[PDB]
Amino acid sequence: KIRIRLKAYDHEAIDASARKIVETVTASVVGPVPLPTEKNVYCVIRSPHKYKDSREHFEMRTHKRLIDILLPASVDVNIQ
Amino acid sequence: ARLVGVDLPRDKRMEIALTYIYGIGRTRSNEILAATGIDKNMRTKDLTDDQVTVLRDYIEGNLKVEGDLRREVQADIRRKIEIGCYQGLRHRRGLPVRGQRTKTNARTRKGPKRTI
Amino acid sequence: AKKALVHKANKKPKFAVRAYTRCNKCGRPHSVYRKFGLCRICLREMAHAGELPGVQKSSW
Amino acid sequence: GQKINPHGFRLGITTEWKSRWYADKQYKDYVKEDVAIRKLLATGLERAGIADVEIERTRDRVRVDIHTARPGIVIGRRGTEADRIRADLEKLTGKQVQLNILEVKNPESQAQLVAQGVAEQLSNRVAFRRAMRKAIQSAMRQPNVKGIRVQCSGRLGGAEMSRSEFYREGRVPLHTLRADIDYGLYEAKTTFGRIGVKVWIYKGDIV
Amino acid sequence: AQANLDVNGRQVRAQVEGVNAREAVDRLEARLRSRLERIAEHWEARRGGVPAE
Amino acid sequence: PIQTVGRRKEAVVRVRLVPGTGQFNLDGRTLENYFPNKVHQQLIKAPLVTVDRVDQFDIYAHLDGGGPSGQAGALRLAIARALILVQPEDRPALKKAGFLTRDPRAIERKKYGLKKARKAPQYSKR
Amino acid sequence: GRVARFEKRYG
Amino acid sequence: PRKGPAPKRPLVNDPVYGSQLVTQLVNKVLLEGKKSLAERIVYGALEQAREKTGTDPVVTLKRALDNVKPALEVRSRRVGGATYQVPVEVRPDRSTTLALRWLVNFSRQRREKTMVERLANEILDASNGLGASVKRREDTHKMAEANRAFAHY
Amino acid sequence: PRSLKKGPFVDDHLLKKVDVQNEKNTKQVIKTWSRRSTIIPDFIGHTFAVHDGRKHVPVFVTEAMVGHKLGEFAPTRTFKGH
RNA sequence: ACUCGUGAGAGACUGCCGGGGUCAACUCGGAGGAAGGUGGGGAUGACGUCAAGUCAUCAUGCCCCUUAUGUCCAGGGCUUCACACAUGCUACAAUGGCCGGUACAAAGGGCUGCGAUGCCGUGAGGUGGAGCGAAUCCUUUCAAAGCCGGUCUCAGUUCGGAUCGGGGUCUGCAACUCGACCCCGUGAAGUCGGAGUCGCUAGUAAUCGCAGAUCAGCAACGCUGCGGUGAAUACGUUCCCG
Repeated sequence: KIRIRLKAYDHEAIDASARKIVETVTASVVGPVPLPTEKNVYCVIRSPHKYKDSREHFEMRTHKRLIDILLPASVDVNIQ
Repeated sequence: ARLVGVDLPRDKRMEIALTYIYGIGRTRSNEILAATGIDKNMRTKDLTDDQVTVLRDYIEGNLKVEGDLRREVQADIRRKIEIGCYQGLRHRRGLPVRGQRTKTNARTRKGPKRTI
Repeated sequence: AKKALVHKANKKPKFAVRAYTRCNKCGRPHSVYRKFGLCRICLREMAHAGELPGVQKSSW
Repeated sequence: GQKINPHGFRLGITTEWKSRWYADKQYKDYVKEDVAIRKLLATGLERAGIADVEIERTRDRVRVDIHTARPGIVIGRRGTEADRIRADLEKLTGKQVQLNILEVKNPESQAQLVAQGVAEQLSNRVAFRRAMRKAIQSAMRQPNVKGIRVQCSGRLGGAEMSRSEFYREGRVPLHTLRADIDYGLYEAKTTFGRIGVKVWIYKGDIV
Repeated sequence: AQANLDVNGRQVRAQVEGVNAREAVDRLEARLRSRLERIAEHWEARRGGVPAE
Repeated sequence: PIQTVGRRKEAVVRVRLVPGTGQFNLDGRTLENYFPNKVHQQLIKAPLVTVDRVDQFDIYAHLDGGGPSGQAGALRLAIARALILVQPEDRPALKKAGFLTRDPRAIERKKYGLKKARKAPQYSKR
Repeated sequence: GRVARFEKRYG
Repeated sequence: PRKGPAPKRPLVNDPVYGSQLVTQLVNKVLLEGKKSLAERIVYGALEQAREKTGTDPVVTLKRALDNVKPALEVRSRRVGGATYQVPVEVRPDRSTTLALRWLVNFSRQRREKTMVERLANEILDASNGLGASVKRREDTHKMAEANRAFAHY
Repeated sequence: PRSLKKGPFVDDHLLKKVDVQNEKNTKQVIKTWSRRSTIIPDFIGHTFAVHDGRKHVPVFVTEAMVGHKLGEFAPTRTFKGH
């Protein structure tokens, strides 16, 4: 059995990828098993000069889906 | 008891009483007490004269304390001063010698605050 | 920053202790992010413009 | 600073990202070549109003989709402009890069294009008030456009004192998340300096 | 010219403009004097506002 | 069998109840080796006390997250849920006791510009 | 002697 | 509190004595959130008092509270643009809070080498009417009496 | 201080300078810019013109000052008092 | 099966009851419910004000330099100190110090990086490389406060750690000016701090630890997050500020 790992920055894209992946492989599938979302957080200062007390927060969220059996540029595929 | 010319405190645990020696802290006291064998939890008023002798000979053998250590430190500082190194003139004018900031702090080397 | 320093940043020397980040688009030496290679101001502006695929505002 | 950029406020709800690719080790160089492509396409084409630039990357292959109101100007009848953009896009270490030149359906409901036109008129000799009036009245004719605000700041009319002016028509609720606000900012180059133009346009709301 | 004083916890600040240092300092002194006069809060300055009759 | 869960500010307790004697098995440790505090034991046994049903149920528990206080609170909530599952009709006595309500008192998120969630940097007007 | 300290330190 | 009074926290009864007052006391002596240490201190003090006197902790604790509980206090009130020290009647909750706070604070300044021993000695003296908290209550009642003339507003 | 494994750090320039200086047993004034170079027992007789920031200060090495660096004996900042 | 992970959905809408209310807004109480009245916290900052800050993120009108105010390099400086102000950390100790045992988190990071077992050092650390692009491996299985036991006995102390002497490790071409850490010794002021002044209404203040960015190394006690234990008080707008 080979692992199909989908990582995507967009949620709906990852559901779409998992869904047509299972559709085309249906082979016995385990289903799009979700994996914990990975969050990267950064805090920056709004003003170019001074004004440190004013901060803005950004994040990048990575959704992970797992396919165990027996594409849009947003989502990757790792086959192992 | 009189140990190397130092009067030990009246009632102290042995290693911490030995800490009162100028050349001994706590780690030194603990390791020397382990080496010679006398108990560490036993008080100063329970010392036998043979115990005083064994600590005396051990300390005089493999340790340097009190006047010799003081004069060696003083000589080292003076020699560091007289060679003209950075730490030399740092010692001469009573300023911190390990790169500490002096804009605001360093009252320890400057002494008590003076006003002008 | 100055053009000369920006160009000098790209040279590979025999000694790597000197390499500075110097964010790519404007050469700002301070506050450079390794993941994007951009300074805080440029990172914020491009994130707001949506040019970074995944970065967005925070709320929690 | 008072109002944040509307596109970034609704980036995760209404609007979509202008670059679409995934990268973990190669995020930095992808960003580098992305901004290089953007600046190259901005400097190369200025006659036809460039509405938008998307970049998609899958391994070697890059798809750059560029929107303009005059596709014929930026494209070659024999492919001369296409050949030029292709050659200058290979040189950006884009490996195999292919371009999709596209045309906007309505070139007056686009905030960026409206700001483009307002700046172009304001640059040479046109009084600013005429520019905002014409832009606003032309925007209202479009069916889906339901609100518009146009604001310019700087040394308007070559004066010694900076000023800010703004004209609104309809509804522009910048605080409402579901309502989409097309936002366009552009700097007009006058002999007395730089004049900033911002345009917000409201065309219904999405849920 | 800007001046800030901490009169027993009360912050009194003033700011003036002038063509030179001397004029600015003099105007700042006058402004600070007026502010301190309005700040007094001692009895002589708070006796006409206390309810009477 | 019957199984329930209790949650208290990042502490999770999975509880299994049987009609055995009053023996507590918290991840293989008793009510003494685990939770060595009388107040925590009161907090645990309060639903049993108000329901009169002490020393007639053997409890097994899986604990994860939080500290002793949060774990004790989650365990009490889980015990209350197990009791209401076993016997419904005593819901008033438990509900008026408040043991059936989850406590949404979580750690408030830290904010930028402040040392803590609400503590502000010292400001000198001079 | 300092020189001896150099020799023992580095050699 | 500009828009009205705030709700009160219903603190729970104690496990080993079953009274509200001891829980209030442990909350008063609490420091840095070390509730276990505060409970240990209070329980040890109660046991020490029990061993010394031979009776139940709670009754002598209540006697000490009633001995150090105030009924009249003095507050600075501004009427007609002028401030006076007006004697004011104390609500029962405030009296209990003040008595417990005085007990804890004065026991913290004793010289009995340990918090448990200091607290036990202070509570015993307050029960017998010799504690410094009793003196503080006497002084505050005296100050309330001395300014009775300002009681009309 | 520098680790013992790496050995003392002496710059090559003044190194070859002092080997060519001591090969004929004559000690002329050697002018150098490398303050970071330590002092080797091969410098015992030589006198260095160590850079300061404005000029070069002459420093005559002795047996006592071995193991230090040249920059110790070229004070940079000049402070006389207020 | 129970958690958990992440998709969809339900669930709070004064929905219902009683009473005030112009039978109006709205308000008080009650039932139900996990949650009751914008549930808790965020993102979001109207017209404008202060010619607020930024020609040193960037761009830019005008003026100026142009064998230099451009550009390359070595060394030094930004770290200087008779003082003043501000923000923090550690303390002045027994609600504690030291030693031994022992139980519970969340979040985050990792490829020329995380780096384990083992071995060598007292200890920084050295050798070595298992496994990991990671719900898997490593950050130890993760913590400290906490609980149990022993000791110290109110002292400038077994408190406090500054300063200084000596000896080392790591990074870096290079730790003198000017890194951090480790070991031995040294053991200052400091006895809860005048006038005055600051923060905080509940998982809050207080206190304890963990992680990340920047980063070869660090001046980090700073900043941004995460959780552990967790209080007191609010009678009421007369006075102070907005």
